[PDB]
Amino acid sequence: DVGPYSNLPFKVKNRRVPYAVPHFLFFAIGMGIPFFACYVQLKRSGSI
Amino acid sequence: EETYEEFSQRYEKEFDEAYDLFEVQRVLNNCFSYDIVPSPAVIGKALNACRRVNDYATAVRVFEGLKHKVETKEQYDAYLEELKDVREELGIDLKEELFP
Amino acid sequence: SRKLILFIVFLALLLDNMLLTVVVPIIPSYLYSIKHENVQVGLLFASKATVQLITNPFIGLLTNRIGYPIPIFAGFCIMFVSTIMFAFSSSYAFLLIARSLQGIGSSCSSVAGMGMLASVYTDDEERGNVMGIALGGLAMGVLVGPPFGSVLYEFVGKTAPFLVLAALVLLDGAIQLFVLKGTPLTTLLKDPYILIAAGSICFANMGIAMLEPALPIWMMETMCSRKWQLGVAFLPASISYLIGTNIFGILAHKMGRWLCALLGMIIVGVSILCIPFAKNIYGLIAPNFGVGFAIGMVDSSMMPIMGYLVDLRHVSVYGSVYAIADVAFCMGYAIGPSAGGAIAKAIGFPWLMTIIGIIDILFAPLCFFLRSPP
Amino acid sequence: NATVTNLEKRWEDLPETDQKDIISQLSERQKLPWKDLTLSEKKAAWYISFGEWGPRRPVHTKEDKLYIFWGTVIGIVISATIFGAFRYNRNVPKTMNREWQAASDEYLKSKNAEPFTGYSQIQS
Amino acid sequence: TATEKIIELQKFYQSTNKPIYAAHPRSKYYLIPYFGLLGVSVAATLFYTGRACFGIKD
Amino acid sequence: MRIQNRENLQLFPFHLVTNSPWPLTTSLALMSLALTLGLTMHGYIGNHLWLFLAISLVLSSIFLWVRDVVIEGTYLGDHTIAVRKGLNIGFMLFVLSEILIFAALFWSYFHSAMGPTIEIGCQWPPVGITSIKPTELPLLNTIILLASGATVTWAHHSILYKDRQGTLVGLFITTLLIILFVGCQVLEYTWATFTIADSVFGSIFYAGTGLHFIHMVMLIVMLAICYARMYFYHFTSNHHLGLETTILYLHVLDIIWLFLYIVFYWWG
Amino acid sequence: MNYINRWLFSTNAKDIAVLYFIFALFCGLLGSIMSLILRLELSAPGNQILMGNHQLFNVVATAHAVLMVFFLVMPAAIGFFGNYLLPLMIGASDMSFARLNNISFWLLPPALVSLLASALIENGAGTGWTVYPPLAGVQSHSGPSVDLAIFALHLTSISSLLGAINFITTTLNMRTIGMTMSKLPLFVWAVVFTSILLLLSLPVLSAGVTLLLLDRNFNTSFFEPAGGGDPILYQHLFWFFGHPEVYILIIPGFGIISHIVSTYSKKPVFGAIGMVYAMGSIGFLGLLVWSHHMYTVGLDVDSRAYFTSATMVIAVPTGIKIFSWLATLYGGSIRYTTPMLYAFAFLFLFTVGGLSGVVLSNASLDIAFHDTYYVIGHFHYVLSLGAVFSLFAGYYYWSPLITGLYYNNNLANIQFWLLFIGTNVTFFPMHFLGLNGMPRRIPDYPDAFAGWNAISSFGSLISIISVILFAYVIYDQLVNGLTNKQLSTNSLFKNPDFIESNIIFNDNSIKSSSIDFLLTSPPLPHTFNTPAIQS
Amino acid sequence: DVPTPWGIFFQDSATPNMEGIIELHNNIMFYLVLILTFVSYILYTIIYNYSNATIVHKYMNHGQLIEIVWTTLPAVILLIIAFPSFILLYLCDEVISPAMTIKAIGLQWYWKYEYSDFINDDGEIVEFESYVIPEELLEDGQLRLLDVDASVVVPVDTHIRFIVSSADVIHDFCVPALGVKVDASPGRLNQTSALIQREGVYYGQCSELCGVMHSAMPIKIEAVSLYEFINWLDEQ
Amino acid sequence: SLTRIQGSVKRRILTDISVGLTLGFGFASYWWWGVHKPTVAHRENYYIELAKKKKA
Amino acid sequence: QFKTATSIAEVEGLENLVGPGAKTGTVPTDLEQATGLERYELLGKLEGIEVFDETPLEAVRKGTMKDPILIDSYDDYRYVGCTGVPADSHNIEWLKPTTEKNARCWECGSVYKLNFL
Ligand code: HEA
Ligand code: HEA
Ligand code: CUA
Ligand SMILES: [Cu+2]
Ligand SMILES: [Zn+2]
Repeated sequence: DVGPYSNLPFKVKNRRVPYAVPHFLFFAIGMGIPFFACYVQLKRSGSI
Repeated sequence: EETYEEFSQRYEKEFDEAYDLFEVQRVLNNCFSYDIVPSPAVIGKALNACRRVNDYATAVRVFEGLKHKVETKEQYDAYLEELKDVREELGIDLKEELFP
Repeated sequence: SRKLILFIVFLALLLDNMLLTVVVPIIPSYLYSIKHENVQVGLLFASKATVQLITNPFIGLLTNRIGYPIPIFAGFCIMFVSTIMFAFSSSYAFLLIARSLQGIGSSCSSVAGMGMLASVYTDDEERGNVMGIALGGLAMGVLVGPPFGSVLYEFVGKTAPFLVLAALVLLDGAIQLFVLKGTPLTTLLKDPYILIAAGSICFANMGIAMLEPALPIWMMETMCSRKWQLGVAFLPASISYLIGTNIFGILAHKMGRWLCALLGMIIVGVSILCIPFAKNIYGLIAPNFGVGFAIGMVDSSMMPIMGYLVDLRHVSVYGSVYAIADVAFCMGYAIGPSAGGAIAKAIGFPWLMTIIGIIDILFAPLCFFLRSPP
Repeated sequence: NATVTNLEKRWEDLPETDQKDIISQLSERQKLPWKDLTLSEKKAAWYISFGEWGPRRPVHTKEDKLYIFWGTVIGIVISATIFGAFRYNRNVPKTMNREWQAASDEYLKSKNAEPFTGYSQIQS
Repeated sequence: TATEKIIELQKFYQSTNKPIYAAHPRSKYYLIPYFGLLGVSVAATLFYTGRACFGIKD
Repeated sequence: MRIQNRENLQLFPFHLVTNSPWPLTTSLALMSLALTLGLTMHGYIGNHLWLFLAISLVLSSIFLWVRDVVIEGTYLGDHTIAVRKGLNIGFMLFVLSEILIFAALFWSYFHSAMGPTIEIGCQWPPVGITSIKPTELPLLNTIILLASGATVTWAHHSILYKDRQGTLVGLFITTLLIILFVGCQVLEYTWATFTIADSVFGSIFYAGTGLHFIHMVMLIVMLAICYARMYFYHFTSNHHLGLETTILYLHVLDIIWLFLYIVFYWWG
Repeated sequence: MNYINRWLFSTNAKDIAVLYFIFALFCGLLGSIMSLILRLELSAPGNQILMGNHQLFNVVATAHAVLMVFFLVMPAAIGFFGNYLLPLMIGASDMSFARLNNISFWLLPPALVSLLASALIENGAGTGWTVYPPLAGVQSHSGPSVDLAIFALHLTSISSLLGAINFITTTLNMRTIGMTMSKLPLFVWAVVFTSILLLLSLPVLSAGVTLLLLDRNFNTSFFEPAGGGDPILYQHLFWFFGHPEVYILIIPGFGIISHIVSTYSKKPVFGAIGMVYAMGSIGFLGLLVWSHHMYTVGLDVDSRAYFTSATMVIAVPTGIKIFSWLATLYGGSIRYTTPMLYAFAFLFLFTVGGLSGVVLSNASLDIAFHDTYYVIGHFHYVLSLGAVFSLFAGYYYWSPLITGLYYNNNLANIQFWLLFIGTNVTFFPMHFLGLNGMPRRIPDYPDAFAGWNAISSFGSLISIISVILFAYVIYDQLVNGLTNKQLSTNSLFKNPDFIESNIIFNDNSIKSSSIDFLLTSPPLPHTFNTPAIQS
Repeated sequence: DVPTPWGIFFQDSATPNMEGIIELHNNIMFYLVLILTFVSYILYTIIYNYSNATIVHKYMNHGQLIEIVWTTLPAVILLIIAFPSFILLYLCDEVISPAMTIKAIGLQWYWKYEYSDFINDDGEIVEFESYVIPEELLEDGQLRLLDVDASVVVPVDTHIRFIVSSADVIHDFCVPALGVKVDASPGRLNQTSALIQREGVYYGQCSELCGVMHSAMPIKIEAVSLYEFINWLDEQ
Repeated sequence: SLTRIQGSVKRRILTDISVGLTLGFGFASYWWWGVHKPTVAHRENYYIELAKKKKA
Repeated sequence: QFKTATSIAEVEGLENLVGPGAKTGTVPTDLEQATGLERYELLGKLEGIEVFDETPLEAVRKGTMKDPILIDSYDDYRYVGCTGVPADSHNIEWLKPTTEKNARCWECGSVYKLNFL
């Protein structure tokens, strides 16, 4: 099954949930983890 | 290390033994890739090679590479006042006379 | 400033002994393809010792009248001329003249410079530290020089290694332009104990002196070694020195300096013997390490022994130990290469190394006498 | 005549089986001595080989540089609007006022400071 | 048979149809305990690294 | 490449490893070790039966790799001349890395020895810190290591002349002769009068002679795996890359010990 | 079970490069947001987002340095471009030690967990990127936070060492039938030279950090001056790793640029052998100069003089490479594809960043620039504008050959321009702030330093937009990537020469100097069955 | 001296050492500007002449004279730079007769100053501690995060030798205008010197990281005349 | 004649290295005679006027 | 797993490469214990046959279309790297000849064909 969508760990075509959801969640989680740590350590030290 | 008179013998020999169009274009592409502009004798061999292989576009594009290789416009017109019997005998028309 | 004078003299000694070893990876090979002799190359590496030993008596007289700075600048000029001659020289006479001039240049940058440091620092305690720091790069020169010459000889031409040194010398000379009766040596080379102490260093370093000219030729013939590799084989010894003088400098105070010297002689003798039985460049790593380590032990043990012997049996001056060591080193370097051709043309390279190793081993038992000197 | 005349406006829409028949008809028409070729054939032979189609098209057309320019501007107008929002809602301390930075100037004038190029703490 | 089973296990590991770490009839005793204890070790370092982010000590 | 039936065998001398689960398992074991060690030193665990389990899992993971690296050389038959050379180069590039952790420790000993601080009265091994006599058990260890270096060379010269009883005996004596080193150097830590925390001297002494301990337990394990893999007829007279790997590890350790005996016990 | 035996239990080198890429993007997004958080607190004087916490600003800076020196540049530049490309360029099927490749991948995800748990188990680990001894003790940082960041520099170290051994042992004995070690492409030389430095430098860092851990937890007094130790020792044992480190991040970039300049300027590299010796010299002279980071600690005047001289010599080898790249671009034809724009933006910005290094190597001038934002502006031009640009160029160069899918040129150009403008607006004013005297690692600053801090916080929001557009470019590459090869002639690896006819070009299209661009669109899982031949 | 709002260049100097630093920096910038202009011009030429060019010179790949010219020319610049650097490194220092000594001990988040002279028979040595004035307690016009309650006061035209040590962690004594940046490690004594040529107030900030409130540790040095120094010293 | 052209790129290289250095020396001789020297002059004239006040 | 080979004429696969066994009480030799692609090398070097060739390609003659240089391949393609007729003159251009088309080397012009084995 060698071809253009064979060497990627994830499926991109012929998919139930459209690929935009998995693509967006990846970047959202990546850019939201550094804010969760700040929230935790701000709420652990009295600050809002 | 190679002189003008050895350049202009080696490339004449190369042009008199091309057998296909790929080879004519290969030898033409590695001729216009030095610091020496090809002599009027070498280009006289290039056009005969293009006539043996039966190609017209390559014979028009040779004259269009000279005007980019040469430095001024007087040199280009000095190449065309001596390669005029070869053109009017083979039938080659420059690009500025076709307007393609 | 005092610190700038120390910098000047340190860099002068470093450049002088750096140019004495970049020659080694190069000239033995350069004068080996022009032909396409042993004594000839052996004497090319021995003009420096003779010239320096003959010029030491008169540089002092020169430095008495004119003073310190002008003789120092003369070492500049002579060494720059020598490096330029080595830069462009394919005739054996020119290289021999360059090595001959190097001796005068080196002797002028040592007798005058050390005196300048002595004059500036008159404390009798800071003098020891300053003189020690200045003489430390003297050994670094033959640690940073052999590899550089071989690498730039393989990668680039002959003149590339020999013009960098000229540029550095010129920087040193520009900085120089910007900045500006004890018991005699003769008598101190009369009492037997200091004679033994000096002979220890002489016979210890004769091995490296003989290895310097002869080793590249044997390596090229029996080894098919490349141009760069000639430097690398000499790396393990020099690095070994920097180890041996750090550990066995304090250890000899509690193990007995005499015992340290006696053991070092045996170790260096065995290391010298093991060299002829090498077939690959990896085989040279061990014997070179041994020779460097043993020479480090012998120096670090014997030299303070000379200081103590001189200041007990006689009355002493600061340059007394330095003068003794200069005469020892120069005599060894004169003798070694000079006898190298004679003892390597009639008989093979293994034989000369075996003779020197047996000589070192047999000189080892004499170190018992220095224990409990009168 | 019609098959070769005006191939600059039709060449790329033809399939790849009507393109190998024009080339296979100009390769048996070039074996004849030239000066027997019509001008349309001469121009078509030049265009088919050395012409601005296929592998010889520009990387950037005139309608792509405008797109890139107006894409960069619309990316610098978003960052500006995000930065202004984080700029109105600032914590401005008591010191960042002109009536306070004119008081510090009197001090720095009395204790002569920046005798060269200048002292001035006024930035409102 | 004799101590040279080498010419009998060389005909077994070739022509096996199973992965080489689970072909011999002894890999059970190595692979069941190991995978069993690995899942407890990894489930104890994830219970104490979430119980520590909340400040709970022992 | 013009041999008759050549397509039926591989056309290059290199090993295409089958898919294995060990890299993931070792990584998960190291994760648990790291987090459990970083917590147990600061509360948050209490019971020390988790750290021990993590260490056991790591060691079992290496053992289970090495099983599959032995079934591919003795049974399946994939170590040509090229693969063996690659394995040798790799092992040398790990021994070199293990030698450069000792250089850091030696430079941490010469950065404190030469330049002793004001707080400690300027003297090596300082007042109140009685050193270990280097004419006692730390000579017996050096004689033992030199002997072990010579007993393994009688094991490699008996597998080339085809003596089985004479390659098993040498390995046995060598393995019994590195256990005595560990015993002597564990009887010299229980008979010492200075701990890790009483100076900068007892903290570098037990960090260059404590890493050597860990490196000498590994020799016992390697030599046991080399005696047991010879008892079961796994080594030929020209294809034995476990003996050669174990011999170049013994010699490096001996040379390193000769620099921890003249720089740590004698120098000072 | 076919999924698990290919993407968890793996042996293939090109299946691990993709996982490195997907990990690098994640760990470069985290660090970028942590940089935005710093750059939103350093906008106007006062306490703006992090309400008053001066901790949680140092934690963010430490996690921004670690996440994006050890988790973004190294994995991308050594794993995604080393693992995938080196075996193909030298002609090898797979690497010599495949299971070591898998372990080198899998030690990283468990190294991110420890670092992220070092920011939630207590106030955090705000020791700076360089974990200096007397602050990283048990009197200021009392908790399992510094330990859990030290264990993130051990797993990464093991991964890097195991990868380096594989790289050195694969390029020595796994070459093709006629490929000697003088015909190798320049990228292979870059990986070999970085892999030698990794072997020679990592153990010192391991020793130093382990000794710090022992001092914290077992009371050893290595770096306590009340038992006979000196903190300065740590600095030595760190910076011996510190300076080789900063070259490990840049040597793999150099090779990439060479390839780009050799393709879009249809000319071979001027003096390839010279470039090999230049990389070797840069690597060798990166071990002998490590104390220019510490001139204010109280060194002698004869050690400053040596380290001033030994640092300026590195300029000579790098000048050779810069001038050789200009010489190789000079005579030839240049087409401005998206890799070549990044190649041009690396030849100018790296020079601007490295010329500030010769102003900081002097011991006399480092009294005015040490612990100052001049250093920050220095290393951002060589890290953010030199190494990240090389990574982007490598992605846009080799993505079509890996995936078989093409990318929109217009969007890539927009992204390039936004990165260029934002990075040049964010880091340049740091030079002015440094000259006027602004120290490092300060959350709040005096009122005088406000203005440039407001211009340097406007560029960060222009670079984050570039990152988002990069995400959308990947989306258009994966979705409808097959139909993006006819929009522009950027798809072509090389245009026709002057006299080469289009018909002849279409038959003979790929003219290359490496085996990379002759392979299939996605390379076959087993690429080389019968060995390749070289003359 | 105080920072200015939109600064581009150094602060104003008050000591010979800072003047030497400025002069050496401006000397190096000469050659750096030369090299940057050269590289930029060649890139401009490449873009302007050789963009989408028909002729490709694929045989100019070796060079021999040009390769020796970019290996020797950059070396000459390095020697030219290295000369003044070594002269400045070895020349400017406290060669003769230091005249006053101030011990600056850096505690966690304040400074402690002792004046080693001015000692009575019973140990009456003058000493004080410098803290930061918080924002709430600032008076009209005082500078935020730089103004201290007690300021170091020294005479003009007198050598001042600072001995820097620390009690907790690694700090850094830094006053930019005077050209002083020395480190303060917990078990060693470091030293710097300064000669101040004009009267005024000179502000500075800590450099090395020390923890939470590393942003609040200012240094303030006044250079009063000798009479005012005598009057100051006779009240403390 | 006009049909013998031999070397053209070498002259271009020589002209393009002899103009990238004239520009550099011009843009570096403005940093040392228009940005640096007047600053030193202003600094010195400040000090030769702060001393005359003290002398008076 | 089947009949054992005695030379490389009787090796039809990996079923012919198991071998006899050693005898109890001796160090076994490589002709008595070796199986896979290791015993194939032994069986080849004991006759002179090098199973894994390391000969670079022909750089003695150029190649025309009538008389092309014949590269031997067990696949439909093989990667060929050309450096010239004097064998290091031309720089390196990589080529992929197949069973349907011949490589041609855009600088020197050497043509390459496959002999499919
Ligand atoms: C990753 C990028 C990178 C690279 C490649 C380098 C390499 C170099 N670095 Fe390194 N450096 C860092 C990033 C980098 N550095 C970082 C992050 C730190 C420490 C930050 C910290 O720890 O907090 C550091 C440390 C550091 C310091 C310590 C700063 C301090 O704390 O005081 C200094 C200067 O002292 C310095 C300068 C240099 C120089 C001169 C080079 C040279 O290799 C660059 C040479 C480049 C040129 C010379 C261009 C050549 C162009 C030519 C046209 C040649 C012309 C020839 C001449 C000018 C003679 N670096
Ligand atoms: C790897 C090098 C690197 C990178 C990438 C960055 C990114 C950025 N850095 Fe720098 N920064 C450092 C080097 C680097 N930094 C270091 C070493 C420190 C620690 C110093 C310390 O310990 O004190 C530091 C800390 C630091 C600080 C805090 C310093 C302090 O107060 O002490 C600040 C601003 O104040 C800053 C500026 C920025 C900004 C605005 C960005 C942003 O502009 C980010 C730029 C955007 C990108 C670079 C996009 C990245 C691309 C992707 C994520 C995709 C990846 C692509 C592929 C995988 C193909 N950095
Ligand atoms: Cu004190 Cu910072
Ligand atoms: Cu550095
Ligand atoms: Zn060719």
